[PDB]
Amino acid sequence: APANPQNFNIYKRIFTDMVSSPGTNCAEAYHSWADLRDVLFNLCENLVKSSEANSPAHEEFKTMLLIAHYYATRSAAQSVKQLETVAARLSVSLLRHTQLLPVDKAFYEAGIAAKAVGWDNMAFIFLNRFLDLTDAIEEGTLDGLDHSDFQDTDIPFEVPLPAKQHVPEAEREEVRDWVLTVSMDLEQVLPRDERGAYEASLVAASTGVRALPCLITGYPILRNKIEFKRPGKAANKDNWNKFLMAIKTSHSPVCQDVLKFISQWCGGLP
Ligand SMILES: [Cl-]
Repeated sequence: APANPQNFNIYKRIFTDMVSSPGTNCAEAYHSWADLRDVLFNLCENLVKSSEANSPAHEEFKTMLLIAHYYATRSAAQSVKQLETVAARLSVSLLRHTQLLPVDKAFYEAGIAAKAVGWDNMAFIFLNRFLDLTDAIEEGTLDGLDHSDFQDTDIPFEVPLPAKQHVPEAEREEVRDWVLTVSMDLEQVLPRDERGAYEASLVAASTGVRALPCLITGYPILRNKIEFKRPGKAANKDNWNKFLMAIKTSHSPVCQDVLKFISQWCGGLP
């Protein structure tokens, strides 16, 4: 029994528990995500001071912080109608972090959000993958999966297989019905951007330059980059403006909280 003076184990465990907890894909979950975000920020604030910065534990906690920020910003976006697409893109981008998230949950959420904003190709691909992952959970192996759908993406293929199914059976079976019906026709490929890469992918498989992920949607910044004082922190000016406009028109406290955090974390508005 050794001591953990910096509490790495505690914070990692609460991150893990939180992202596998139920009922977290709604606006009402904002404060639980923001809280996780905030404690992780404070932790990273202490790592740099304590000079254990840039050890793989510091960097993995930075990644966990980024993930908690995506989730909190997602709940904020779910609070007002005019940010629906933002919320949807956040669950799409979270698919790249499924080495750290229950992967069935992640694909379920990406697929449902995509479907609700009318992105039916992505909805079909993500929800089919979700069904395959629920079966693989039941079977106990991942060797049944076909990774052809995501072969030139930053979506990881080797991921932890969850021991339990995150999504209740009724929701699984509604997804199963819909996927079966749609399967009877749509083009089932993920959309590509001007790079010839999957639009949500930070790595352009073609070129090989890693794009920065937008702080608002998670998507690769391809144009109109605006940079924050902290290095490596950028947003697409159009996403930025969309979020600021939603604050201007709605006075959303959870969106203003998101804005406050981005300013504190990246060192002032860009
Ligand atoms: Cl520790």
